[PDB]
Amino acid sequence: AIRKKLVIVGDGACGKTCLLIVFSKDQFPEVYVPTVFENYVADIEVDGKQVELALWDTAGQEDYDRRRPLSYPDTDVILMCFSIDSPDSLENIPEKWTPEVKHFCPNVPIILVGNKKDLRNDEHTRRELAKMKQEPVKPEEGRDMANRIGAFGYMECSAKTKDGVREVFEMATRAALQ
Ligand SMILES: Nc1nc2c(ncn2[C@@H]2O[C@H](COP(=O)(O)OP(=O)(O)O)[C@@H](O)[C@H]2O)c(=O)[nH]1
Ligand SMILES: [Mg+2]
Repeated sequence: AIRKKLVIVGDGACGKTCLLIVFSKDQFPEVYVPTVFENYVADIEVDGKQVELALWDTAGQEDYDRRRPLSYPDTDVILMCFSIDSPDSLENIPEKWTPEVKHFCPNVPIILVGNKKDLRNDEHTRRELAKMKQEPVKPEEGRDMANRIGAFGYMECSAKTKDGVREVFEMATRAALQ
């Protein structure tokens, strides 16, 4: 199999760890891990090729001991995430995550991922965002942001329902093979 390294980044609580666990284990977790600390390697076949895809989760800003610069070397593809219930997490894509990823991984393909797609139609989410004069992120906003940052693709998924989860990793694997 071809060896590729995937790193997942994005705002705290936008669903990165759960996306890795639901893809790797096919089960939404019941306990809390900030950062997957076991070794996840996925076997993925795309367009006839066997790929071993190492899944690197990341730490937020306060976990200095596992700071992201330690994890960026030799990355083959980036999953850059925001949550559909958080327009703030989307605004951090161009302001925070793209400058950081381009600093450490300037030539690596990016898949822009909108997580928690199940909350787009959730009334708690709708009413909480509406009290801020906000609304859940629309697909066209994700697509526009993909163009802005030069992402290889824009994908939406829900770790909670599994909708779109395998497809995110198949797209990331096809980008890593280029
Ligand atoms: N509704 C919903 N909640 C999710 C989803 N994925 C994760 N969460 C929840 O969002 C919170 C943060 O998830 P986590 O994966 O730890 O986020 P991280 O900080 O980006 O790693 C937790 O309470 C999860 O249970 C999803 O697809 N849908
Ligand atoms: Mg996490």
